[PDB]
Amino acid sequence: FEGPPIKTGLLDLTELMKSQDLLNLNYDNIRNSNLISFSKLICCEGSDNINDGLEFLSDDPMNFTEGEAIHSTPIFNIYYSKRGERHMTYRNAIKLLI
Amino acid sequence: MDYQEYQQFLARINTARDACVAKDIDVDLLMARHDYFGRELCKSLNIEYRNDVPFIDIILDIRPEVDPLTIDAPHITPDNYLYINNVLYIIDYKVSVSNESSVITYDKYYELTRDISDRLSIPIEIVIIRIDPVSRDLHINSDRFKELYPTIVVDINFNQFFDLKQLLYEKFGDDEEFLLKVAHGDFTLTAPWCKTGCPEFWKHPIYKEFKMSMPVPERRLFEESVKFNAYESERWNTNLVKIREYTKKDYSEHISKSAKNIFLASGFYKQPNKNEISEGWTLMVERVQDQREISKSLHDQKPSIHFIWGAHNPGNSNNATFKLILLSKSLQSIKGISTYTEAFKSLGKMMDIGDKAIEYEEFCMSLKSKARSSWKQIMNKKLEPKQINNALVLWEQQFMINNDLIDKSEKLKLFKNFCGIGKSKPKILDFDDANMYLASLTMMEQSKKILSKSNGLKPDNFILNEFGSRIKDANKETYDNMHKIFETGYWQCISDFSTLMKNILSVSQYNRHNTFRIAMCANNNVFAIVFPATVVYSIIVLHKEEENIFNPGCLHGTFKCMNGYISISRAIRLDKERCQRIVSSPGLFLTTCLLFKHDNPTLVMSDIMNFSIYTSLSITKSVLSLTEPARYMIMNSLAISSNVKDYIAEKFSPYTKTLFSVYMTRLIKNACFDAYDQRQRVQLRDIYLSDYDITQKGIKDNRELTSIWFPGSVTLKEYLTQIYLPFYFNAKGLHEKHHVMVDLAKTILEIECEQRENIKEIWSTNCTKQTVNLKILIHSLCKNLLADTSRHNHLRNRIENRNNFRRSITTISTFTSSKSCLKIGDFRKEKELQSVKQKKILEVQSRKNYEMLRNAMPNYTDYISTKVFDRLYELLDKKVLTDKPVIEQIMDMMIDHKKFYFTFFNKGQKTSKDREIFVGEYEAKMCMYAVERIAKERCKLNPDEMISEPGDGKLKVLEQKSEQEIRFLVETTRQKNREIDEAIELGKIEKLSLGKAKGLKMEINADMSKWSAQDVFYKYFWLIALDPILYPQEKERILYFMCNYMDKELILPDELLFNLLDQKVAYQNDIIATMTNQLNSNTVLIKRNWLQGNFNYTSSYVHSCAMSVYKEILKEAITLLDGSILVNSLVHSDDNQTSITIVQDKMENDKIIDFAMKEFERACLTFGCQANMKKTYVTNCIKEFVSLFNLYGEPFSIYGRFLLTSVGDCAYIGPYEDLASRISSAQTAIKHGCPPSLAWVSIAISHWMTSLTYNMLPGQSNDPIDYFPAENRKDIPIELNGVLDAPLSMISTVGLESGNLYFLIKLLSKYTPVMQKRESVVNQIAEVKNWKVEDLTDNEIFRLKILRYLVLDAEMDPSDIMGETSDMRGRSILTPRKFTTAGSLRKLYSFSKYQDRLSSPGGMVELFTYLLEKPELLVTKGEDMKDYMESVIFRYNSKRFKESLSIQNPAQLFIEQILFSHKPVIDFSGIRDKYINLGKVTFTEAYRLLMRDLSSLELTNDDIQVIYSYIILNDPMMITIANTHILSIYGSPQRRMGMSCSTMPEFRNLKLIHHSPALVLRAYSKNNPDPTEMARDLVHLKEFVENTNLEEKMKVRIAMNEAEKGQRDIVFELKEMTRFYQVCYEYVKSHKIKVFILPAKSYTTTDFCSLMQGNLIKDKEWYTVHYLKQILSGGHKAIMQHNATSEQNIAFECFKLITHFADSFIDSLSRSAFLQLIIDEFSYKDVKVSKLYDIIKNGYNRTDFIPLLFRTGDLRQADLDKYDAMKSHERVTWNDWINLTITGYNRSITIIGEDNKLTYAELCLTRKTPENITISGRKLLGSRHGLKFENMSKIQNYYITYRKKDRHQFVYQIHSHESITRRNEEHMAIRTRIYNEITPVCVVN
RNA sequence: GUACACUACU
RNA sequence: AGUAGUGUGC
RNA sequence: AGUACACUACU
RNA sequence: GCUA
RNA sequence: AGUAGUGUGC
Ligand SMILES: [Mg+2]
Ligand SMILES: [Zn+2]
Repeated sequence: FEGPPIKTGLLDLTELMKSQDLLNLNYDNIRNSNLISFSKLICCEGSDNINDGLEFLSDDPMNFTEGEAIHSTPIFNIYYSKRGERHMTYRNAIKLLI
Repeated sequence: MDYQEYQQFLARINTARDACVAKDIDVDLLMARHDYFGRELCKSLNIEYRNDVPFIDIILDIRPEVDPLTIDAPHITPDNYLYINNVLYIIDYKVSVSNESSVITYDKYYELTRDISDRLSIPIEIVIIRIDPVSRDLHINSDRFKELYPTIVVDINFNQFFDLKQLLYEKFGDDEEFLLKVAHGDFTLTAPWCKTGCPEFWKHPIYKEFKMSMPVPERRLFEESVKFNAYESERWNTNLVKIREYTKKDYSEHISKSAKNIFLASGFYKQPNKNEISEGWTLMVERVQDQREISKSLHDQKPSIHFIWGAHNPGNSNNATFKLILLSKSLQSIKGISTYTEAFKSLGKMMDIGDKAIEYEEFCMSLKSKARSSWKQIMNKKLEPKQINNALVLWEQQFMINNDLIDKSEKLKLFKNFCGIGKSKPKILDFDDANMYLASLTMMEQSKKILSKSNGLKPDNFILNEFGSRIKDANKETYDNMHKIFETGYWQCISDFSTLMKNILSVSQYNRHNTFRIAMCANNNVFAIVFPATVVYSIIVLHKEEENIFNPGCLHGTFKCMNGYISISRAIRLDKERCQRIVSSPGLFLTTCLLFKHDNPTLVMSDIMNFSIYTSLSITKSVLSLTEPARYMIMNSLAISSNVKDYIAEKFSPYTKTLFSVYMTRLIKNACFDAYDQRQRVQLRDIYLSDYDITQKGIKDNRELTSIWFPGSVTLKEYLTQIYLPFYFNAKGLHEKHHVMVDLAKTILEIECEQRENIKEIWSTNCTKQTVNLKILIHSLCKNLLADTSRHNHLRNRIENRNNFRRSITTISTFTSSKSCLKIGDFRKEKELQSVKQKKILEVQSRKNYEMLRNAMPNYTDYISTKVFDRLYELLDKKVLTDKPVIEQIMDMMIDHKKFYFTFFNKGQKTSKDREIFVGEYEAKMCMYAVERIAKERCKLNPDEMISEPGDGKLKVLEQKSEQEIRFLVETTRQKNREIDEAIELGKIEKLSLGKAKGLKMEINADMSKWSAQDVFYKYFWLIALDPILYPQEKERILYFMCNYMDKELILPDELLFNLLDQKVAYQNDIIATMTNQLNSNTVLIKRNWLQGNFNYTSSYVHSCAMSVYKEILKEAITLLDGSILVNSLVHSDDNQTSITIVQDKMENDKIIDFAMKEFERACLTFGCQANMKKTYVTNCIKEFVSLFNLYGEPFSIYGRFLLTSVGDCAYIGPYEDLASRISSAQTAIKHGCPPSLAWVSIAISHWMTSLTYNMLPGQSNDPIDYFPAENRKDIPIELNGVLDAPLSMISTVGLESGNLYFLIKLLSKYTPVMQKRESVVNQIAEVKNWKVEDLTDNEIFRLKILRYLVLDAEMDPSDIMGETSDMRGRSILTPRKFTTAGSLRKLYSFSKYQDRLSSPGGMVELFTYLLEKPELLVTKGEDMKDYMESVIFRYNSKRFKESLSIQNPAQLFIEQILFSHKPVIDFSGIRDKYINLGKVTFTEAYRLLMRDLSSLELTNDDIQVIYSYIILNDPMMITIANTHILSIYGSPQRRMGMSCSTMPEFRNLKLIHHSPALVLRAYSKNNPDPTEMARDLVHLKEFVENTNLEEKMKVRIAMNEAEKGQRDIVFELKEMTRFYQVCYEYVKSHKIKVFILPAKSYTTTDFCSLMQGNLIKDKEWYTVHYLKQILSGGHKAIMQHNATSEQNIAFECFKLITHFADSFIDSLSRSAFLQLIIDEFSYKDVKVSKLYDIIKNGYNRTDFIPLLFRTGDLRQADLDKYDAMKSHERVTWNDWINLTITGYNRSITIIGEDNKLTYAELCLTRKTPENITISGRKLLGSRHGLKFENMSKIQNYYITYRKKDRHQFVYQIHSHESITRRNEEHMAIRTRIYNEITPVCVVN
């Protein structure tokens, strides 16, 4: 996408499109993500709270994964995705990161 | 396929219990595949996907004013229609595999539309588009419809349908009713292959033995089963069913006893441990001491490397004459009196030129100028030695042995006792001695001390300077490691040894018996005297400080001379083919070191180089005895269950003559112990499932295992590499015929002498050796024959038509080959002639027997060896064979041929024990061809048999098995342990978790002991006699053949018995004289042993039956335990891979492992097999089928063997063809998961070896960089000896055209206008008219003039449309012409007929005119014996075939291509004839004359448009590869966590010709289609011949050679006809199996190109590669493509990404404003997104984007109505408590009645056809239905029914009254299925 | 179609 | 030598 | 009676 | 083995 | 000397 900026309070969603560490659909890979990867998005020009600026994000529950052991003689784990709890949104992952 | 609908079909399959409803599932699956292809094709055409529109709707859409009162169009419905340019196109989609349905529906539509065609005054084109689902190929019928659509972009996958078809079939496999349902037609047989049987069979003594071996009722069953005629009887299976129901009692009791053995087993299986390995080692060392002569003295060692080395002296000149003077003055100056020192001083005096260097160089340069002036050799001028000071110089570095300067005693002592001219157990060194191993360890430490130091040289060479950029940007660490190799003394040592051995071979070619020669290298200290195959040499090293020499046990003595020391090695005598491997050793060294080192920082490079300097330079058996048993020792020590003690105690025989053998033996011994200790350090990677495919599988990459050959930690893939790679270090053909022929004869005769005495009975019951359980065999064959021939009904048709039984024998490529075959006759005169000529040659050679074998031997069976095609020519000329159908002739030779003879010879393989190979006579080939193809096409049906799988796809079959077993294990452990793991959610939960169901995965990697020798051949009689697709007379003849085949004789070879009658001592227990009765006959009757590989498919089928019995035993044994099991068993000829997955609860896993291995041994023994327990190992993770691994679902292969064959042999034709074959060595490595940097190392080594062969290394005399406008060899084309510069994905895909292709892509990237740069290749080739040529670089002008005048033609034009492709172009330019004689060829019959035809009076022109008037048999085979005989006669006019018939070795070809490098060998007139309108010419003046001529030619824009039109725009593969390289976008780097196997899709998606190419050329040689229509194929071929003007160019060439010659030439005309029909043959060409190992699975074509570019860029990670625009074209192989693709794909990706980004990441309350702000204001992939939205709105698939078309205001009712037809669902109403309304798409029912009785029912449809009524009744009565219709009514016409199904199940669907009665009759067949009526209820209006 | 090379099972 | 392939050259 | 030729190098 |  | 070998070969 080659598109002019899209400022929304304190985020550039164009930079969210161009991001590579924050477009995962797992809740854990965004919750455990880095501040360097989030510092790409910030473009404020005068807000006063992160909670007021993060309103322009998703409130739907993400599809995270839960790995269980298999109980076999070559023992291993089998991971898979799964809808999380009402709290496992995208805004909550960004707030925990912050 | 819309995953929800996928899941509804899948849950519709899992719930199936009836055999009557799976037919409905199959029909729904086929129509779902059909309309999926319809939607995708109407998408790629941008036409509206209509369904079920009749003709009347088409008429009122085209002509909307007529009423149907005028006309009645027929009520047949197309798939779709299209009206454009006042033409109606009736379109019909097919997903068939053959055109048989297409032609009949074409006839139907065309016939029923010719009436309406000329009434409405519009033409009606009938278009049929058929796609093949296994290999996506479009076949559009209308050649006018393709003019509308020049480019068609379907890229879809039909494997989500193949999966459901195969799992539904294997669910309902053993049922017979459903197999009758999925029958194509009926069980039909053809005409008989023979009209009468063989009554001599019943009186045959082998049949008498076979019959009296069996008890009486089995005798009667066999007697009546041979005579069963399946065509006469009512059902074909009424014999198989009879014998199955006979033997079912004994079968079931055996399976139940073997299943009850699960409780008798204790958990003590054959584990490895250090105790058993130590005891096996003790028994081994005792056995080896009793076999060998164990030595303790260190000076009995053999040379580990046949070379000593010293470093270079910079203080001396590296001039050749100065080094010659230094060598002579340093040999003369030896201080001391050793044994041979006077001979060394005398040889130093014989080469003393004093100081007359100028006279020496003048004389030698004059001789070399005389030699290089001719193409031939200089004849009839003798060479005189010139007296130079103190040297009789004969040539450069060739000195006479002067009898005045050496004493006769010293000369005799030197040539007798040092050179070995004229001069009882094998003596090996004690590998278990402490002092011997300690001396070995000090040898290795001393070599590491000298060779690890730096050189003091630059590391610049050919490999580094020319490929280091590629190697470096693939991986910086590979570049650093290769640099560190090139800095040390290892690389200088092995480079000096390669250069010195190349000089030794170049020097010893023209050495004489009285001359010695001197060979030099780039090191000014290391020399070599070549003494007078068997090259004898001695290395001489001048070194300053004593003890500063590399000595791998080869030194004779270090001596004191002036100005330092001098060391001379012992005299080494080697073969030419061993010195050949020595020359190529830097490639082996560098490959081995970089492959061992790769991606492992725990290893030290000096350790790897120290090991690999000895493994890369070992050309003796002493390491062959260690590298192949190392696999079995280390893997059996690593495994769960093995008999490594038995392998060491019985089979490991180390043969340690060298000290490196002793060192490596201690490495193997330590690694066995260490391999046992570390098997608990193998972990599994966490598996990501998706319910669709497995990503991230395999084995974890932790370095915890101890390395084997050198200290360090290592991971499991690298550990298996260290185990399995050293076997490919071994050379091939290190065996001597004199010893391996006696070894093969001994092992055959020992097995036969064992079986003549000890093996008496044939059948058993208690698993005795070489005996078969009869009842189990018979019942298992009955079951598997029933299953296999009940799958497919036309199986005899498939056998006859896939193997050409009805055709002539001259059309089968195994009967017309050039391999050896045996023949028996009175061949006395020819053998006496060749014997007296070879003795005459011997005595003439020594001036400057067969008859003693014949007279001593009375019962000598006389023979001679012949090629196969010559034997066929002889049998056709002597009228033994005819051009009748071949299978009748085979059935006649099955009676007419009684005595079978077989001789043998050695394989000459790299195994320590060589393998026997049997050559049989031609009639045996015919009969075993018949038997084996009958067995083959049934092994094609069985999924467990793996020879029938075509090559290397077995690596993908392994992955499919492993993935289904992981999925089974996951689902089974989640199902069985469901309630326990729910009750989990602390002392109370652990003991709860101890009682749950635990899993077990077991993998048996089995081999079989003596698969062909110790095999009961009598079970194959029961395989033949039970076969229902044969006639009784055919069975009778085949069994009579096998009865005669068991009475076969084994002729011992004549050279073997030459070397046994010249033996002069009676051998102790001569088994050869025992079996041959003291050598009075050369033949031995072999009975049981059926040679080798003669019966691969038959034995594989019976082995698959054995594994079926084993599978059934394990199923019953586990269902005794109330647990689940999945057994897979892949069966090759004898390699077996059984994988057992068990989830049970009752007993421990050790008891199950012990039971399973006991029962595997027993199940192999019940069928006459025997599991090789010494080589059979059991693991958890590692599968190992035929050299193919599967680690935990991730496929794995040793790519090191394909890397190590990059210095292999070749044809040695020219500098291009050698490079071509060596690059093919690296492409196969890339297929087997090689990293990119090691692939570039292999490509570099390939170029290095090729330039070494022709003296083209940088600086040498054939180096082309000083002759062309180029700054490096990357800027010289490959044809003119440049190096290959292309991306690695491009090299792997197209291959060797990637040089030209990548050069043209670079020119496009450099010179196109800026606005056309991020576009397709077709849109950029159209901008060549805007190029200016005055600013092209001189390199670019040169390389285009190469492509314009030496690759293409001068008469070509930029406005042509159908020029040739790269495939129709020979690529060589500079090939050396060798002056050779043909050969002997006296032994051939057809060659004698050829020589009788040359001396015939004007007879050869009849042959030429018969070839020319019937020209198609210059490129293909002939249909009858006349065509074949004239082709066989004509093939002797080609020289290259005649030199192919005479045997040659690649070493002599190599030496000749070295030495003939400065000769004039390039016929430059053949190159000059290429363009505009002397003798031979060297390489350098060919370069000069070529660059002289190309400066005179001109190059304009029209010529570049010719170049781009003929290299790129022809071929669709070149278009899509250029588009992948231009338009690629790289993505996110990630590791290769789960690799997978994927086949290469074909890039030429569209086909024009639908007959076979031989048939098309045979029909083009006439003007008559001879078969279905062929009106299109001949006119496509005629358009191709006329539009590129092949015929006129051929006429111009024959006319100009007529004008040059004057007399009417025919041989040139046949060369022109041959080239013409070659070009036509590659034009028609109507595939391959190229499976790769890629980081994900590639389903489409563009996904395969994405994974090929994403894999081959870095070693460490892989990238996600998406493309800018459509990277495909519209087929039409030799046809231009001037039309690009509409960018609808970009619009699809854009709005799919936008909608899913917007509802995944953006807040929900503001998503429409986000969408508007995207659409109005952004751009996706350089295209404005408003334009992509306009593309979607103007398209015909707006129904895909319904949520996008809403929230923006562009959506209307036609879209929703269109959409509704697609995804149709079911709607119920009315659960009040009496009328139901079940509505669907154009399908609604209304049902009126009480609880008891229903009054009437009204269906409502769109069309009233009896198919659609039952379909609608099935779908509308499958949802929520109040009740179960529980009453009946008498019934007369459609009704609603129900059948009962066990435990409260019913099926609800509408039948006809007639169909109610018919299905009640069919389920009232007398059977086992308990009968359920379809008791019918209420009437359906 | 012929020739050559390679891998794999015998 | 039979097999199963793959790739090169005419 | 003859039987004909490569490397020649940063070392 | 090939050439005079 | 070298190569091969519990079959003498080269
Ligand atoms: Mg195996
Ligand atoms: Zn701010």
